[PDB]
Amino acid sequence: MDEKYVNSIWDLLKNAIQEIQRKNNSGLSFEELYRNAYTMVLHKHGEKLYTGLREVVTEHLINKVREDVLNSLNNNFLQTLNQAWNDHQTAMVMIRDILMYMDRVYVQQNNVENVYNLGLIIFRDQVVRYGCIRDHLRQTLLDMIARERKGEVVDRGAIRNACQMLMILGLEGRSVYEEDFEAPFLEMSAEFFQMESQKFLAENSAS
Amino acid sequence: RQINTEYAVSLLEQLKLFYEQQLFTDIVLIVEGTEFPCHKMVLATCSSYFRAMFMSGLSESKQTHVHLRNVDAATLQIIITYAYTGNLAMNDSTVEQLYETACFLQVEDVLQRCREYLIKKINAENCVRLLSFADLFSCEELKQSAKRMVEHKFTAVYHQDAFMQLSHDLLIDILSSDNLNVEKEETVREAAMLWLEYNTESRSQYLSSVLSQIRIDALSEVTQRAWFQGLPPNDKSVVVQGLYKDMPKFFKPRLGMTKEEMMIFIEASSENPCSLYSSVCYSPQAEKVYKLCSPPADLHKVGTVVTPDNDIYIAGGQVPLKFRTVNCFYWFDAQQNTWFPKTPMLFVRIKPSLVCCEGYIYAIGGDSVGGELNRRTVERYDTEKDEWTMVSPLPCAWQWSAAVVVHDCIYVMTLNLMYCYFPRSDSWVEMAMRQTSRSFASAAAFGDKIFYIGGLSVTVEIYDVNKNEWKMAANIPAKRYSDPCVRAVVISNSLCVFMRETHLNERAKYVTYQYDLELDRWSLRQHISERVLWDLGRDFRCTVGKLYPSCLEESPWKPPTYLFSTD
Amino acid sequence: VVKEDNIEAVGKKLHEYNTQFQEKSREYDRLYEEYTRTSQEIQMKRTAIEAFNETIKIFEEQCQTQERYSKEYIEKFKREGNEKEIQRIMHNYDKLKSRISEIIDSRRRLEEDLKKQAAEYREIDKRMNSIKPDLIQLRKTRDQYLMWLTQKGVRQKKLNEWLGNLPHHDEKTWNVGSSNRNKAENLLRGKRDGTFLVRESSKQGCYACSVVVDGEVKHCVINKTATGYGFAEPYNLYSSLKELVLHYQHTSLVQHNDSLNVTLAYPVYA
Repeated sequence: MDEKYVNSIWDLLKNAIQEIQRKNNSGLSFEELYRNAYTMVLHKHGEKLYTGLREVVTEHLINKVREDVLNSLNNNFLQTLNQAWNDHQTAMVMIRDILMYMDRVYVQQNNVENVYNLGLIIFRDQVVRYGCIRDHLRQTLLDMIARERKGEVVDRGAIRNACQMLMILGLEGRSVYEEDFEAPFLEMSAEFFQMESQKFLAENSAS
Repeated sequence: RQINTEYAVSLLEQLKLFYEQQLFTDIVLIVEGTEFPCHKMVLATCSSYFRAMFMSGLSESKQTHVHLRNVDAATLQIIITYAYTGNLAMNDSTVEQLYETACFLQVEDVLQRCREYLIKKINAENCVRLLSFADLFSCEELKQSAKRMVEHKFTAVYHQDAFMQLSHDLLIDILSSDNLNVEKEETVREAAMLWLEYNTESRSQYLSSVLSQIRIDALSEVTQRAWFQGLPPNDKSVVVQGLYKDMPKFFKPRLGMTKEEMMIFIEASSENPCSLYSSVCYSPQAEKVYKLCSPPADLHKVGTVVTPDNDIYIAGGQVPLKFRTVNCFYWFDAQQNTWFPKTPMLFVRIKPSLVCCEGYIYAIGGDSVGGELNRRTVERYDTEKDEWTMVSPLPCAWQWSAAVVVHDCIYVMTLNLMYCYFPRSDSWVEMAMRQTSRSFASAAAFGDKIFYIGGLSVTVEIYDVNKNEWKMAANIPAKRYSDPCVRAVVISNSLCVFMRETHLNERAKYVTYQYDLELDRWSLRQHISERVLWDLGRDFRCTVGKLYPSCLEESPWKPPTYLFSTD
Repeated sequence: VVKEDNIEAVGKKLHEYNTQFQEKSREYDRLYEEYTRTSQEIQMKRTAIEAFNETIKIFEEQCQTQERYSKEYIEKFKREGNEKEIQRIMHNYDKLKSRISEIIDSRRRLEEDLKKQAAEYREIDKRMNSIKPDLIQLRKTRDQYLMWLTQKGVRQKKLNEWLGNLPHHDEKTWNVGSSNRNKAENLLRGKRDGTFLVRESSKQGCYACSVVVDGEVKHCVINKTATGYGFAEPYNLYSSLKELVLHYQHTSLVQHNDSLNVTLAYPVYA
């Protein structure tokens, strides 16, 4: 009812979701949380919650993820990439299970996306679609497929996890996959096929 | 291969038997001190809440005691009973708390069942409370239904205490709607005034939003009273179906300023090959005919009844053999042109004499003679309790009898006798007999005078309620060598008879006459040409009611002139 | 008839012009229905536009009533340094001017609707004036072939089957419900021996079987006993107006009337 009461509930929810993002959600009681949420949303306070969701998860992302995968960059890039990917996936699934009633009542009102789609969108844009990480990931993928073409064996698990998470980030299909990975892949494959054809037809017979 | 059914029901009954004796109880729910042992799997499969709480893998799936707050013990018990059985025992006393508890556990099945139950239970008393409930719990279907119900009877529900405790959004969305059934804008103005003065200290800041929604410069139907009524005969209804349509919706005449008194014809023979048992209405003031989607289940043999509050109902009748008799009760939505079914009757009837008395609709006779005490039964419906109650049955089995209501008293007439029923006494009293024995006659109530007209040969017999005496008035001017068919209906605060006459080698003719009670003379009122009208048959039922032509239906289905007099 | 005399191929002409003529009557009454609907539409539109006019007039009356209020009771609402009290005529003035503007726009919309419907009505009305002379001319040719071609061996039933492009098992075919003696004579006017119908007799509760016998429509009242219907009395056990009534059709008892050996072999609408 009172605005300070709603603010205290929102701060408790912030502390709870931040503790969950720390991967230490063992000592938490969800009853409390769903309760608080339902209340918030039935107290005519529907968006504050949404926007703050956005904000917090986003902050989390920038800080943590950047640091991690960037410091990787030079190293074990895809390893920590898929690590943070599945960690964020588990965290957002838990948050969706917490805030499912909001996804039921408030999402269909303002035609906005659900918290799961919102989290995947912000992870695709702020974490994946960022400048200094996009070029690095595409160059690493091109390098690993290039060395795969010339005999050097690479762990197919990393590349298959990268491609499956890229096609998952589309939320509709291969939309983002066509522009983030398929567009350089087609041209690099085309030039590689041209080079191999030129080096094959020049000193070999048709047989 | 489809999943087995008998094994499923056996497993369900075995699970119920195990739950009754408390076997394998792995979770213990604590609600306000009361304990409930239960299984986690059943609560997960039924409610999405418990599923998410158990699949999280936290201490909630490991701890046997879970404290659930803000949940009623009775509602939780009903939810568990539904989860272990599959049946929901809902009632009008604990439906809102059950829906609240369900919306907390997201029991899709229970939520949908409670939603449809609340939708089928909106009457003229809970509308505002149910609207506030749906707004608080964000149920779009229930919200829209309650909003339409409030718009239908705003002038009758704006006095309730639930209306003054509404929120700001509810007020600004109700007042802005052009579907307010009000005859004058002063009613809406006074409603807004009482709403703002109910709690001034909290609504003093909303006075601008309140005044911005009430149409002050509309001047809908007063401007016609200023200049003159000079037009073709009663062409004010033309201004209604023109000015009201093209309007920026800020000065729009509300829907209540659009209702027009039209002669409601049901079961009227139709030229339409598919629906030859359709229903149409004619506006004496508009001289125009409008189409109705009246048949909800392509049936017939149903009676008509118009309450003083201008409500239409049909009951009884029989649907074609897929002619099985039914009990369905349908109320007409004058805004959506669609009938909403109600609680079915207790006994099937064919053309039951439906009359409104003291707010109750009574079903009198209207059935084939089966059983001495089994027939002649009379039953009334409760508009708010939504239930049928049996009353003192008819003294004798009659056929083609009519029923009217005068001074909150029930009257049924027959061949030559007459019985008067009193709901306060619940008894039947034989009244003054009639000098003529006739059948298939039509009767209409006009003041303390009952008009019995018909016979299948027309004679106007007047009964006095105050004198309990029958006096002859006249014979309906008509033609013997032809085919007569009269329908006595009261419109424009005047008794009338809509007589359909089929002459020798000629088509059916339609014309409405006006009767003078003082001079005991029948005057020609208005000739009803077949410009938009056609053969309506002989078994059609007729009544008088006010409907909105604005959005009822628009279909001539009859070219005005067709004279190929070119020669 | 293009100087032809094959009779058969010349009768095909009769049927060629047959359809062509008809097509016209359909489009003729269609144009009449269009005329009527356009008439009522322009009637309902002129009433709406005069309503618009009188509303604009009364709104101008309110506009000058505002100037009247600027001298009647404005003295105690402008010199006090308040603006919320004057909103009852000042905030009711600007929105009234906007209402005037938008109803003028609505009147322009109704005027352009009027001119566009008048255009779409006159583009087919001028067509009526160009098809009615052709229609009446085609009628005259049909009447010219109703004097010569018709009398070259064609039947009226053949003409009907050309202007249109057991029957006793159906009841409606002969059953004319409650027709009178006159209607029956008119329906069996110029009919063959055996053409019959089942109407209701003037006697209330009785039926009548009118039938062309030797060129004369004889209305034979049907009786009704406990055993059933029937003409005389010995055979008055007819279950209904079906099985045993069609049984009489095949018996054609002459014991009833000397001129009743002609069997009812042709329903009126066979």
